[PDB]
Amino acid sequence: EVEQNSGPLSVPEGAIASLNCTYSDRGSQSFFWYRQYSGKSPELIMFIYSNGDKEDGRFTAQLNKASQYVSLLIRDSQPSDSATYLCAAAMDSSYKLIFGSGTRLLVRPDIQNPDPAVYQLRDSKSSDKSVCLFTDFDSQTNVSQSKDSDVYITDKCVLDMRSMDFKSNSAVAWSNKSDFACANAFNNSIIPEDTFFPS
Amino acid sequence: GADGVGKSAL
Amino acid sequence: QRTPKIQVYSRHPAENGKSNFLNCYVSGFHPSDIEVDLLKNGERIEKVEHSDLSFSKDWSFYLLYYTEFTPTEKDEYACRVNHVTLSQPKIVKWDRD
Amino acid sequence: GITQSPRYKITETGRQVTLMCHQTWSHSYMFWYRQDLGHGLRLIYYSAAADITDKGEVPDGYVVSRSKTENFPLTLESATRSQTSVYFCASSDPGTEAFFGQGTRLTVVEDLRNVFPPEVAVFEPSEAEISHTQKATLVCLATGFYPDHVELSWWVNGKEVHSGVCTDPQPLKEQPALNDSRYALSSRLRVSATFWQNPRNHFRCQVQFYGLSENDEWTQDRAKPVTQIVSAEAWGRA
Amino acid sequence: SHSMRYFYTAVSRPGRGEPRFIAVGYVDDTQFVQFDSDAASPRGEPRAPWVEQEGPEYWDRETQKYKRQAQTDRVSLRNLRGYYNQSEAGSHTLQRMYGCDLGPDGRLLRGYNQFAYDGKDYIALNEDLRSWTAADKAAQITQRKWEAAREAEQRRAYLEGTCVEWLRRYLENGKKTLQRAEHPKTHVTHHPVSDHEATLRCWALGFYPAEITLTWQRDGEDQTQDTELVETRPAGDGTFQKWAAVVVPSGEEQRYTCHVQHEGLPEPLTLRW
Repeated sequence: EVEQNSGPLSVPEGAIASLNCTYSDRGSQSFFWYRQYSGKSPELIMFIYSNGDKEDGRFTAQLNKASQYVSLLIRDSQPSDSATYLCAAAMDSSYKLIFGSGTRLLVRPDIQNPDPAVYQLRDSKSSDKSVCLFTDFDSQTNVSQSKDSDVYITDKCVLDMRSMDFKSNSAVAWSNKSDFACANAFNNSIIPEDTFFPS
Repeated sequence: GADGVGKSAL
Repeated sequence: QRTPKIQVYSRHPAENGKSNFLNCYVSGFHPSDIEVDLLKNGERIEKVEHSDLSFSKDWSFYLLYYTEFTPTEKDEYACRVNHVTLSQPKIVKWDRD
Repeated sequence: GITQSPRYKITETGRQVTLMCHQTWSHSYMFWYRQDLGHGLRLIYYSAAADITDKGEVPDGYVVSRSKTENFPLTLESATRSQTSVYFCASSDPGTEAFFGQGTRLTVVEDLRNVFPPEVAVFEPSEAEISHTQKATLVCLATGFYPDHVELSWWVNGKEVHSGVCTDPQPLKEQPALNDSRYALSSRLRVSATFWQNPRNHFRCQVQFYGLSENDEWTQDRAKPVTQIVSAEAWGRA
Repeated sequence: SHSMRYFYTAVSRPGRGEPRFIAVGYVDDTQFVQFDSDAASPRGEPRAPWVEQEGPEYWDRETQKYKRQAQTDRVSLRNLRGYYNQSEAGSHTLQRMYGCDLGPDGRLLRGYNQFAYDGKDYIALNEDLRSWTAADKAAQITQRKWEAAREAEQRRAYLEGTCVEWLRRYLENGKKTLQRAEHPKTHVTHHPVSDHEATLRCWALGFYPAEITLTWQRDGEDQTQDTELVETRPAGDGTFQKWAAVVVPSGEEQRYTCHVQHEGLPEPLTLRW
C-alpha cells in the first residue's frame, strides 16, 4: 500500500516545488514518478531503485529507504509543467506496480499590469442566449460558485499566446433566466473594485 | 533471489 | 577450448563388501557439451545420476557423476569421457591411491 | 506501441463489456488500472508473462484472461454504476518504466434514452471589449450533453488552432440532482482585435461527441445519438 | 565470510530450435536451486533442504524469473551473433555470473556481475557498480546500450539490497548447516616409487567449506615446486576432499611435515608419518 501527497498544491512564481510519497510495505526496491495531463495518459520522468539521489535536468529525486520518503522535485517552474503527479512502486517479488493517490499541481502565472474587467457577449441570432466573462485579472484571485440555482459559472482558466507574447486568465458565467445581469450575475465578485461593466 | 528486475538483453 | 581434468574416487574410503558411491568429477572443460559414462569392468551402468551443470571463476565448467556400488577386488571400475577436444575417448581407472 | 480498443464506450447496467488491449513491445508484464479521481489511480488485475493472472486492490466485479503474450483483455460481467471510470492498460518489464495506452473512458447509465448529444453555439466578442483591451475573446458553449464524452477543438480558416485557446478542464452539471444530470462545457479563444475586424477570417468551434454504437437499438422518435461532430461558426464584422 | 553466487549458461543449438538454458544457485558452497529449460517440466528445483520448506508461491515466482531470463538470453545469443556477424550454423555459449560477498560487519563487502561469450570475457561490472568494463570492441556496444539505458543502477540496486536480504534470510533459515564448519579428517599415507624413493601423501576429507590449504615443508622449507596438488573435489554429500603428495628419499621422511590450514580447525595442523 502506498500513500502519496494527495493534497493539491499551487506555487505561482517559478521556484522549488517538492512532493513525496510514503509506502507501508517496506519491500519494494523499485520506484518511479509519473506525470499525467488532464485527459491524457501519464508519462514517466524519473525512475529510482538506489538510495542515492539522482539528478535529471530540471528534476531530481532520492530514496532514504529507512524513512522510505521518496522525493521528486523541480528546480524552476513553468505553467506547462502543472499536471497530476503519480508515485509508483513495485515489490521486488511479485513485481506488481502500484500507484499512489495523484497530487494535482496547478501553476498560477504572474500577469504584468493586469486590467481586470467583465464584458457581455451577444450571441448569433439563432443562439437565443446571453453571457458575461471576467478576464485579465491577477492569478491570485479565486472564482466563486453561483448562489442562484439557474446561474452556471465555470472555473478559472489560463491561456497563453506565443504570437503576442502574452498570457491571460478567463472565467465565464451564463444563465437561461430572464433577469440576467452581468453586474448582478457575478454576485460574489470579491475582487479589487477596478472592473468595467458595459451593456 | 534471482536478478530479475529489468530486461538484461545485450 | 579447454581439456577436461578427470578425477575418479569414492565418497568414503573403499571398503571391500561395503556400500559406497563411485564419483567421476570432471573440471576445467569448455564448451559444456560432453559425454561421461561409468564402466564396471568395461560395461556402462544404467540409472546413473549426475549433478547440475556449473562453472568456476575462470569460465571453466565442472560436473560430477555418481553411482551406488559395492566394491570387491575382482571388479575394476573406470570412467569414460568424450569431449570435442578429445580425439578419442579418455579412460581413467579408479585407483584407491 | 500500445493500443486500447475503445476510446469511449457507453453501456446499460447488467450488460457485460470487454476492453481489448494490445502491445507491440512484447513486454512480460501487463496491468489494468482504474482512475476516477476518488483515490487517484488504483490497480485491478495484473498479469506476468502469459496464462498467469493475479488480483489487485479492486478486483471484485472484474474478470481477465491471458491467452496470448501480447493481449490482455478485460471483461466486466455485470456493468454497474460504480464501474464508470477511466480505464488504463499498462505494460512493462518487471522493473522498467510502465507503458500504457491512451485510455478508455467508460460510462454506465440506467437508461439508453438518457444519452443526449450537445447543442453548441459560439458567441462573438463585445465591441467595448476590443475598445479597451485591443484584443477579442470569442466564447464557445456546449450544453445538454450526457455523458462527458466530448472533445472540443477550435478551428480558424480550416486550421485547428492551439495558441490563445482555453477549454474548461471538466464539465459543469446543469442540475446537480446526483442521480441524472446533463453537462455543459465552455471554451475561450483570444486573438488580436485587428485580426477579428477582418471579415475574411472564419472562426469555427467544434465538438466531437462519442455516443452510442450503431448496433445498440434505438426506438425513440428523436434522432439516434451516435458519435457525431457538432460545430458552430462565426465571422468577423465591423 | 559468506557469499551468494548465481550462474547462468545459455548454449545455442542451431537447427533444433531454441537454445538450452541452465541456471544454478550457490550459497557459499552448497547448491540450493537449479533450473533447466530443456527439462521435462521446466521449473525451479530445490537441492537444499532449507529452501524446500519455502512457500510454493516463491517457487512460482522464481520459475518465472528463470523463464524470463531464458527468453532474454536467447535474444542476447541472437544479438551477439549479429554483433560478430558470425554464421547461424555454429553453436555458441553465453555465461553469466553474479553474486555478492558479505563482510564481517554484517553488511555488503563486494558484488560482481559479468558476462562471457564462448569462454572469453565479454563484459564486467566494475567494483564501483556505476561503470562497466568492455573486453573487446563489440562489448563496447553493450556498454553504450546499458549506459544509455541505465542498467548499472538496476544491477547496483539488486546487489546492495535484496541480495543481502536474501542471503541473511537463507543463513538464518539454514544456520545449522550453512554456519557450521566441519573440521577436516586428515591422514598421511606412503607408497613405494622405487627401491630408494617413496611418495608421501597428505589427505584431508570431510570438510566444509571447500577452501583449504595443504602444504609440504622440508624441515622448515615450504617449496611448492616438488609438491603435487589436485583440485578440491566434492564427495557428493556436501563435503569436499583434497590431497597433496611429495616424492622423498627414504630415510629423510622424518624431516618432512604436512601443514593443513582450514576454518574448522582452530589452529593449523602439522602432520607427519
